[PDB]
Formats: sequence, C-alpha cells, structure tokens
Amino acid sequence: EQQEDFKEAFLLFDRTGECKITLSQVGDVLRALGTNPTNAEVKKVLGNPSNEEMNAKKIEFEQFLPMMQAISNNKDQGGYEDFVEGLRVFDKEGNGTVMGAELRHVLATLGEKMKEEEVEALLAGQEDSNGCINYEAFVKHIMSV
Amino acid sequence: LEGIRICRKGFPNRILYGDFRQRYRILNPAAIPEGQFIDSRKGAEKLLSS
Amino acid sequence: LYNLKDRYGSWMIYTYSGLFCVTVNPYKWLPVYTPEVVAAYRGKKRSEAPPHIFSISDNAYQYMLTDRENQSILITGESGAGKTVNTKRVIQYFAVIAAI
Amino acid sequence: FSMFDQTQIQEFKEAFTVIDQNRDGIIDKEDLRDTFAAMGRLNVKNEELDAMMKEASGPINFTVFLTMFGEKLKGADPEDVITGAFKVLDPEGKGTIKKQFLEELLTTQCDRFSQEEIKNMWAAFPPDVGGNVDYKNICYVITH
Amino acid sequence: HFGATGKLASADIETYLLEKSRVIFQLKAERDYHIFYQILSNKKPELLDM
Ligand SMILES: Nc1ncnc2c1ncn2[C@@H]1O[C@H](COP(=O)(O)OP(=O)(O)O)[C@@H](O)[C@H]1O
Ligand SMILES: CC(C)n1c(=O)cc(N[C@@H](C)c2ccccc2)[nH]c1=O
Ligand SMILES: [Mg+2]
Repeated sequence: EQQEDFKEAFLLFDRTGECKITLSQVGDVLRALGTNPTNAEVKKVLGNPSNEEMNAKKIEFEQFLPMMQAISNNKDQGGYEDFVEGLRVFDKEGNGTVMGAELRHVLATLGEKMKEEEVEALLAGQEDSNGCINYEAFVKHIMSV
Repeated sequence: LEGIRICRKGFPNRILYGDFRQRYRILNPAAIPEGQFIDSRKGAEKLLSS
Repeated sequence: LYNLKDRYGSWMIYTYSGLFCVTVNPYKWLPVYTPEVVAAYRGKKRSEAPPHIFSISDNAYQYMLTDRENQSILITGESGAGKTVNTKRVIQYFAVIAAI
Repeated sequence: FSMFDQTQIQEFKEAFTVIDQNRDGIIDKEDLRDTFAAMGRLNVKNEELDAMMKEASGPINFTVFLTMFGEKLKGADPEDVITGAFKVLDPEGKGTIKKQFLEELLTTQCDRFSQEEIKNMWAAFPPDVGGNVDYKNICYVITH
Repeated sequence: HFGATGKLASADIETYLLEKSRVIFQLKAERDYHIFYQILSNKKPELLDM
C-alpha cells in the first residue's frame, strides 16, 4: 500500500507525460520523496551507468521502486546531532554563525556537486543581509523535510 | 627559480590556530571534543601528533 | 627550461614555480582560454588542477573567502608577453564566474 | 454548498433580491427589460432578450439559482486564492513574465487544451514589447 | 571588489601615466596611437568627414 502511495506521488511528481522516466529524474524523485541516499550506492544497485549512459539512455521506474524501498530500509539518512556535528566545523568564531560563501563553496565543490545556480536557489530567501547564517536555523531548515 | 627554492624549502601555508582548529578538528573529533575545554595550541599539538 | 620547452613544444604554455605561475608566450591563439576551460578551474585547487592563470585567479578567490582579507594577482614580464591579454583573462575569469 | 465560499452565496442572495424589481419573488421578461435598460444601454433592442427566457423558462428560486450557477461555476474559484496563486506562479511575484514562456509551459505540463484560446488572449498584446502578464488585469478581465 | 557572498561587486581602474609624447611623434617602424589610424583607415566615412 505504501509503495502504491509512493507510485501515485511519483506520477504527481513527474514533470510531463512524455517522461516515462529519465535517470536524472530518478535521482530527483529519490531526493524529493522522503529519501535522500548517496548517489554512488543507488547507482551501484542500478549497475553504475556512465555519465553519458545515464544522460542519454532511459530507465524504467518499475524496478526503481523496489530498490527505492531497499535503500529506504538502508536508511542512510543523517541525524540532527550529526548535522550539528558536521556544520559546527564552520562555526570558526563559535557564536553559531557560518558564512554563506563558505557553504556555497563546499556544498558546490566538495561533495556531490551543484552549480552556483542551484546553490543560490538553495540559499535564496534565507541568506542573511550581512552574509552570516546561523547554523541552528540552517539545520532546522534542512530538518523541514 | 628562487621562487621555486623558497616554495620547496619554506612553508607555503599557515592557518590561525583558532581558524584551523575549528575548521579541521573534524579529522579527529576525539582529539578535540566539543563542550570540553581545549587549548588551541595544545589541542593542535595533540591532533597533529595523532 | 625543458619543463617549459617540452610543455610549450606541446603548446602547454603554463607551469608553476611553486606558489605561482610562469608563462612562456605562444603567438598562436591557443584554446587554453576557452570560457568553458575557466569553469574547469572553479574550486580546482593548485595541487589538483593543471597549471594555468585561471588557477591563480581561483586561488585568490579562495584565499579571499577563507582569510577574509584583500587579495591581488600581479601580472608581470617583458613587453609582448601577454600581460594585457592575461589581465583580460583574469578579468574574464571573474566575469564568467559571476556570469554563471 | 460546501463548494461555495459564503461570500459568493451572500452575493448571489444580494443579486437575487435586487433583481426582483416588482417584489415578484420570481424573474420575468419585463424584469429583464428594465434590468438591461437601467444597467446597460438602448442598444439592447435586439430579439436576443426573448432568447434569454429560453435558458430558464418559468419561475426559479434561490436554491435552483445556486445549483444552476454551481454547475455553471465548474472551473471557477474564489478570487482571493486566485490572486495568491498568480503571485506564487510568477517567479518575480509581480507580473512581468512573457507570454511565450507561460503558454509553452501550460500546454506542455498538463491538459493539452486547444492552444488557440490561450494564444489569442496572450498574443492579444505583443509579447516582445508588452509581454508582461500583469495578472491583476488578467484576473479582473476574467471577472471584475 | 567582491561582496560578502563572494559575488562580483565593483571595480576600480587607476592609470598611472599615458605616454603623451607619442601623440605628436613616432620613430621609424612605430605608429602613433591606434585611435589615430583606425579613425583615418575607416569603414565609416562620417567619422572621416566630421
Ligand atoms: N598566451 C597568449 N596567447 C595568445 N596570444 C598572445 C599570448 N601572449 C601574447 N600574445 C600576443 O602577443 C601580443 C602582445 O600581447 P599583450 O597581452 O598585449 O602583451 P603586452 O601588453 O606585453 O604587449 C599580442 O598580439 C597577443 O595577441
Ligand atoms: C600567510 C599566507 C602565506 N597565507 C597562508 O599561509 C595560508 C592562507 N590560508 C589558509 C587558511 C587556506 C588554506 C587552504 C584554502 C584556503 C585558505 N592564506 C595566506 O594568505
Ligand atoms: Mg418581475
């Protein structure tokens, strides 16, 4: 029943009926549904497609839903204390504030890369007027999922 | 060529103890536990020895 | 000399000399300045990236954001070496970085 | 009744009570003649006024008024939520997107209706020099 | 100049000394400043006659 609910939520997610499902959208439905696994592991269960293979060729969602469930069971989701442990490294002056340019630098460059455009959207509407974000509010914003 | 000599022989990068201890304490959080008092110089000495 | 001459012999013009760059001039317009080559320097630190002026521009933007201090990039040489064009490239760096 | 906001119900009650010009409790042809002459203009001399009775012959009460409008109201929603929805739809939140972007997206993302009605409204003005969909004007032209 | 968010903010051009002597005198094998000949060697007659 919950998989059927996820299937209809995915049908409502899909951008147009012409999308039978692109691996790009497969990653996006992963991230948008109540999961957010690291991409190398889900690509591993798929079969590690090349970047051009993942871009050009198509995928079927039917087999994706079982592995979606399996990675959901693996539950690589973090924890609030773990997030605070991670973000506190940036709190160099120890007052609960981190610099937004540092966050865009590491979040774009260091891990799963995001272009400056989507990291800007990521901070759009919440970045402080001086430029220093308060990490407890940022972690809580992440917690909003 | 002198700029090569001084870059190889010298020390190209230095970070303030507060800025780096806070930045890379992540390498070994048991060397720099949170909440507990830690000296930046002495902590840096323990971390780098670790 | 031969690090330069084998690189420039293969029209690899840029090399570092520790912390900074030495450039021997190609009178040919090489593709090392394509605006999509600038993006390959975004965040690619000096130990990872192949030598280029764009590496120095990225390094100056990184030390800026980390030390919270003003930076500079000091293009120098004889006449005819590329200081005006390298300046136009450093400016192109910041222009296209802000352009995305 | 759960479909209607009570504001529209009270407005329909106000309209029904003001339209009964002779305290009739019902609507007749003569009431339509005075309504069109007072509200509109002398150009209403066309026979079409007699065709208006064909739509709903005989007396009709406020209950049937509400049910007939409710079924006719399919696809209609309260203006306040439509104003909020338009302000959310705009990326800039202020009515400055070009028609070509909106007509392409609306036809692509769902319900491939005929293009010609949306195209005629949105191209009623040149999108290159006047493409700004100042949504307040759009919603009011639909209604107010 | 860059803002706190690291985006481009402003720029400031300071120029130290123009070679003003060149405007009236050039040795063999060297031009006057390029603006002179490019207005003379011209695709646009209006610049040439104005
Ligand atoms: N790396 C390079 N790539 C392409 N052309 C170059 C390069 N370096 C120098 N040149 C050429 O040499 C000439 C001088 O370049 P410029 O940047 O003006 O140096 P300078 O200001 O010292 O004369 C120009 O014609 C320019 O096109
Ligand atoms: C004193 C000078 C030579 N220097 C350093 O010695 C180290 C600097 N920055 C460190 C903090 C850093 C390392 C890696 C990325 C960004 C910044 N800056 C500097 O300006
Ligand atoms: Mg009457």
